[PDB]
Amino acid sequence: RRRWHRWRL
Amino acid sequence: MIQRTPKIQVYSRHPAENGKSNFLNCYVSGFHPSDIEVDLLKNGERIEKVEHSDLSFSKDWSFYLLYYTEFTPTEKDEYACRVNHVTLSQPKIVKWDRDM
Amino acid sequence: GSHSMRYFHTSVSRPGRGEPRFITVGYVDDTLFVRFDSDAASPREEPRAPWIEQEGPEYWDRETQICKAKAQTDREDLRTLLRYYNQSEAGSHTLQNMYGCDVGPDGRLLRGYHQHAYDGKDYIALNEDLSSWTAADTAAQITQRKWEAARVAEQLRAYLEGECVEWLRRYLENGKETLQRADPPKTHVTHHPISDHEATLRCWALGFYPAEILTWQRDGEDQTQDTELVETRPAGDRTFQKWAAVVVPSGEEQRYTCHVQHEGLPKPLTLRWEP
Repeated sequence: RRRWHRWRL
Repeated sequence: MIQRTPKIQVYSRHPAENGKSNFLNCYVSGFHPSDIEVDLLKNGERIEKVEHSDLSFSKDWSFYLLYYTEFTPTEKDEYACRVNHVTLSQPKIVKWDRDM
Repeated sequence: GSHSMRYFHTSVSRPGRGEPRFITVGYVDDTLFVRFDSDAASPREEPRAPWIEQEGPEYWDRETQICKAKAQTDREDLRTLLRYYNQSEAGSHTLQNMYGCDVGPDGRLLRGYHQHAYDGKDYIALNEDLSSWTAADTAAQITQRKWEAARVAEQLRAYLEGECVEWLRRYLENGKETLQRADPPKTHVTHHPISDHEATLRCWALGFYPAEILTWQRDGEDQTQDTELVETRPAGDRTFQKWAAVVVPSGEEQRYTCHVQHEGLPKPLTLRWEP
């Protein structure tokens, strides 16, 4: 399963 | 921007036997950017309803796609794939050869 | 043996033609198992292998929301990258991300990954330590500084060492019929006259899984420079194909041997043209 990613470039 | 022209292979899923249903594949790979148009052709005419894989990429970031359709090879029918990409001045036509 | 799980993501901007197109797929080894395309009507992540179909509605709901969120953050990130590279709003650009894990035969983490590319070139990558970053250029260093400040690597490490490996293990068990089966290549040599003076010998490998795999020798010497070797290609039925070819003078066919290595084969194969 995937993870979330809250952090923008 | 650096661009990479597609590699192209056109081939069947199973060894060709005249009169027996099979799948005609056009595999395009190693390209960038991802925008690409692919036709499969029967006697020079576009085959309708051709399916393709979802865009994915290799370790080096270059893209690949598989286009495919059911076909029944015969002695005389000619198949090909036509590929257009920004790296090509002219779309590239690769003929199907049952021995490749 | 060893196994891998990968999530691949591509966003492609299209100024004047709405928001970027976002496509993501997941693989275990060389098997596609999930997909999401933002341009589908009411897009959902969809199964692409039988062994994932048993996951319940909460799985699909979470996956779908993650995918939608990623599409949206990629949109913002594409705008950021125009600033970082001093680019105009007129062109199409590409943002790619891969993440996932490799495990050994016993299921322990071998390596984790989380990396990005912009316009087909490395941008930023999590190092093998799962604790530091490699930025490709001064733009990616801006991201690196932000992600160091936010302790991103530690969060990624926790996922890659934990859930990624755990869920891969689960998938390997649920998919044990296929994911834990190697299909050896079916092999043969064909002969293709060029003229009365020479012919091509083509050594075929068909129907194999996984994709990793072909050499010609003449009198026991590798014919690297004189072999045409096509890229391994998908058959469309899980399996792969490859061939290798050499041009052989008439009467010389028995000097040539084709050698095949595949994890599905107990021992490497040696083959010859058999009229």
